[PDB]
Amino acid sequence: GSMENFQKVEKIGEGTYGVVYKARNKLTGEVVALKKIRLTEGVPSTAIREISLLKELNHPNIVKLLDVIHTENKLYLVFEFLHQDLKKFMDASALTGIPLPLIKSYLFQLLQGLAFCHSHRVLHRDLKPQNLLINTEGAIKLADFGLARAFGVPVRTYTHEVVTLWYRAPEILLGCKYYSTAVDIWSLGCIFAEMVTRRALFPGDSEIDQLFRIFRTLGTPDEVVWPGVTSMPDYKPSFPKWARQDFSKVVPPLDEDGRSLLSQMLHYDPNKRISAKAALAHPFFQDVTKPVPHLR
Amino acid sequence: PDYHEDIHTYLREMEVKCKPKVGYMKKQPDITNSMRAILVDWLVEVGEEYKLQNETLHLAVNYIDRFLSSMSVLRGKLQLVGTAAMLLASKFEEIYPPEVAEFVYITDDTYTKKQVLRMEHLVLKVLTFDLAAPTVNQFLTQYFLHQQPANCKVESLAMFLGELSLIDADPYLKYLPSVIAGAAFHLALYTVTGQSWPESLIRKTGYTLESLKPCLMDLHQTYLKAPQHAQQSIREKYKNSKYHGVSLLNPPETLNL
Ligand SMILES: Nc1ncnc2c1ncn2[C@@H]1O[C@H](COP(=O)(O)OP(=O)(O)OP(=O)(O)O)[C@@H](O)[C@H]1O
Ligand SMILES: [Mg+2]
Ligand SMILES: [Mg+2]
Repeated sequence: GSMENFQKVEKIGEGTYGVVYKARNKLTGEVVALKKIRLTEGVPSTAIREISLLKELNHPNIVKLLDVIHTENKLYLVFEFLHQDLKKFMDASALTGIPLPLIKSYLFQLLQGLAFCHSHRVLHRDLKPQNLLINTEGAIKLADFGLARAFGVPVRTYTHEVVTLWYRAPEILLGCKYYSTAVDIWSLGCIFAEMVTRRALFPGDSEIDQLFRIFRTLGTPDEVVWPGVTSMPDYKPSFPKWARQDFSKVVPPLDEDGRSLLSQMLHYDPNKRISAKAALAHPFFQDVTKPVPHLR
Repeated sequence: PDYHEDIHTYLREMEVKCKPKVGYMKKQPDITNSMRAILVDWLVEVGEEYKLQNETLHLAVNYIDRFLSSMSVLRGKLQLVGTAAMLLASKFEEIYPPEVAEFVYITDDTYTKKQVLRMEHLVLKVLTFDLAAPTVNQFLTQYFLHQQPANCKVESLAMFLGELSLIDADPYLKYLPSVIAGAAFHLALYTVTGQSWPESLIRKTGYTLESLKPCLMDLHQTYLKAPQHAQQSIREKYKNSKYHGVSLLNPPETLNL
């Protein structure tokens, strides 16, 4: 694989260390995305991780890294092209919303992609609608592994940054020394909610705001709901103690099975929070199909 | 809890694919097991100076052996390969990797920044960016979950023994990480508590003391001879309280195997 064989079509994004282009393989006709990575500290650790981890993760619901074009001062990652991200799609569905069969199809596929990551000891750590890509056939795929990492069993302390604030799990917010796969499930719970309402479940502007928004929705956690919570580094006994509201009021359109699943993804205690693997079998998915998106 | 079985199974597949060639040293015209021992021992010291994870040390060693499985290297450039490997391992594994300038500094300025960086690129090319390799350390931490009850001296001693295995290509290059971890964990358990390889780990790994015996005989010898070995950085490092001073523990004279 080499750059002469690609004809660039248009810019489709700018991430970091480079621009992302839509391109066409002149010989095979294959349409791809080219992520450029500019090369004084050498190859960025984010790209080292993204490339090494993506090469291990071949799955229909994970963006496919096709090739790495590796030259002098330039690094090009060749990905399968996917037409749109979930955020753009939700905005396009502003007024009629997203049909339930599609929401359920996308959630089921996201859980499959995520269970495959976790089974291969990979934490994504930036699940959000902007990083989830959709095609015209009805597939949705995890993308942007620039913040991912290979974890060990059991985990040790990893980077305390991680996850864009709106999708960030309470155990990260409360500074637990150990976080694990459950952080990606929290993000997916936030995304499930968002697909249904088309607004962020917890749109905080700061870490403390984020925590309080979560507390106001799911109740302030005590030692009963989450043993160890009051000893966490960033727990403060002055935290207001909000009552947990009727869970049917969090995402009112959801019926019983959907509420059950959402509540399990948004469990405070990381140990009790549902795994992606276990969620695939939830009754919510009894009638899941895979229709194409209802919009161009 | 979930994924522990899946992950172990996956790592067992990957350690086979990520294994260096057992006979590569005999195909290196200019470098020896002795030179590689010197290099690994230095990397231990580097890890100490920068307070790097043991996992980072193990990954760097895996990168070096794989690199040297397909690339001939003169003795004057072996340290350049090792420095680049350690830089890559750090970028992969560390929350806060040392800056490149820091890596240039510990090579006593034998090499330039441009050299270190060009070698980083070469190593990524040779390894085809395949950096998420299983290590003795990764199997050890899984095995540690089967202690009854957990014992910090056991854990530290097992890490110490796994680390000693990194130094000597003969014989350890022929054993898979999961098997070295197995021998190391049993030997540690036996040294500290007199217990052995638990049946719960037979169920998990399929290894018995019979299947671990060859590596364990080797490891027992390395343990006994460790005070006399030309390379001493691991023993020195494991005197620290951080590792419960386990290098001060007496090896048993017999294993009963
Ligand atoms: N395979 C692809 N097909 C189509 N579009 C893509 C593809 N990969 C990336 N893009 C577009 O480029 C954007 C940025 O790329 P990506 O998220 O992979 O890296 P990033 O540096 O994290 O980006 P950002 O900094 O914007 O979050 C994506 O959100 C998406 O819109
Ligand atoms: Mg992104
Ligand atoms: Mg030789």
